[PDB]
Amino acid sequence: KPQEVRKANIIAARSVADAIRTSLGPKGMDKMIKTSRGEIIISNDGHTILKQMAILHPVARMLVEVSAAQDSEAGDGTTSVVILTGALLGAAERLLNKGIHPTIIADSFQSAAKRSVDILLEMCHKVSLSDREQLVRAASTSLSSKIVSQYSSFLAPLAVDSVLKISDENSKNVDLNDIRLVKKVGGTIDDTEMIDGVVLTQTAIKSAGGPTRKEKAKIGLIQFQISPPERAYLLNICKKIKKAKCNVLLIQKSILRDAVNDLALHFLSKLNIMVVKDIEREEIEFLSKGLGCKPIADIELFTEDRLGSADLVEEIDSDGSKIVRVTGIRNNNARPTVSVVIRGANNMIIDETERSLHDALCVIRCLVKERGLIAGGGAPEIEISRRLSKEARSMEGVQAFIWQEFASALEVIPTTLAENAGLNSIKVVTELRSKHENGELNDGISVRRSGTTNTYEEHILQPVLVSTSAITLASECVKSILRIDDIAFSR
Amino acid sequence: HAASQMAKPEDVKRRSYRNYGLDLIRGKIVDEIHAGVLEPTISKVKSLKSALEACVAILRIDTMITV
Repeated sequence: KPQEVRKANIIAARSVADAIRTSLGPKGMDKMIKTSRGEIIISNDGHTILKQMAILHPVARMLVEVSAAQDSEAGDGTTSVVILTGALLGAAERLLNKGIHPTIIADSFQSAAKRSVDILLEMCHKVSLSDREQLVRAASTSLSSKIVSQYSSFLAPLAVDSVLKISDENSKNVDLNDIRLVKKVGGTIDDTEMIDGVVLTQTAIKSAGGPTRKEKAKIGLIQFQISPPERAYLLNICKKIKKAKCNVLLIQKSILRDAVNDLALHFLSKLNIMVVKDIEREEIEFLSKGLGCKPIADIELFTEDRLGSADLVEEIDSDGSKIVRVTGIRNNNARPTVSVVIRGANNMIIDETERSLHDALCVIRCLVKERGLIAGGGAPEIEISRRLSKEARSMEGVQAFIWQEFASALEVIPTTLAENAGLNSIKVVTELRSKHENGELNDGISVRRSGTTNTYEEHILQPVLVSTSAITLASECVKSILRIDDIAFSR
Repeated sequence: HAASQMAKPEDVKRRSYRNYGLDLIRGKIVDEIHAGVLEPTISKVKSLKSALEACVAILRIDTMITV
């Protein structure tokens, strides 16, 4: 019985949505998760909720894929893509109880999304790649929820200008893995160091012998731990690195012992080779990429063509920071590597602060990906509901009735925002619609004002990509869940 | 204590009606300045402020899931 299969798929997914429904907004309710590793966590971060939910229901594991896709697509508001999915499924339950076959339902949601994206493109507040006023404006307002948002004004040009440099004005893609944020203890919140190249988390040789810097430096990556089970063996290993004249050596962090026996470290000193240790796997993917080099796993496979080139290699030790920056790569195959060192007070503060800036970097990427700012506070969801309801009045057939239910589902975002704000749900959405009858972007759910006003005037705007991908990816989930016909085991 | 706010508009009172407190020995209401009971300002400020954070942390928690 496929109706029983679909019933279970809908009920299960609704229960995941009813779990996250309370988390939307700066006033959101917190969820407690008792994990199987024995840690009880409390947080309002939505992806954290679904990541630590440990969903066992095979159908509901698609809802995690929705969250991750929204994060890799826009990287903000990933709470809302689950809530939007939930309402579309709850509305789908009403459609299923009306006797509309899932295929008719899914294709009608497809046509609703096509019109919905166009609606968002209409209300787009125009931006520009040179418009640093609105770029700094919106970015710092996305940092407004952070612990000290007054010091985020100075963190704003860090994110804005660093991305505007890595990204071309006429460009459709920005890589956030090419912008690495590195924390460092000491300094103030407004104090960060943005470097136009790779930054090494370690310094030259630990023991005496560290050259600390190189001119005309060629960077190789030899990752394998060098230690005795010895003199000639341990020495000859690093000798060949001198043979091809490699001046900077990166060594992967080993699970056995320290990078290299002091015999070959002091020999690398005698070879005048700057030795960099304790490099991470992901650091190699970051570091060897921008440098334009190929990493070597072992100590035997050293070659010449994998030599690098660095204009500036020097140790940046500020108040005992001890981090190396390398700039001027000038490699034909490389990309504009950007790396930032985050100064601050406490190690725990700068760790979370770094993550607060990762949120901001996604905001600017969303604006480069697709130009435009959109009203916050769920205002675009009320506006879309009115337009699709207006279009559903002239649309004919069962396709019109499903379009109407889509509009009802669009209220889950402005409703959730109002509920978690503690305002009478019907009072708020009633006022939202009355205001949208006159204005367009002049509306939005305001936490500070406890009412409806212009989030543009409240400095609360969101990238049009966030809303566009939220509706787009949601229609993909609705199709995926409604298309589940049976669940079988494979073995 | 209430009379300290009721008669304040006069700025002239039969008593200040402030700095009265509980006598934990005799079980009477006594003036703490004449009695000698003083507490740090930073202490009562830090207590009341931290008390809100404790209450909010609990009231904010509206869902619990066991894995």
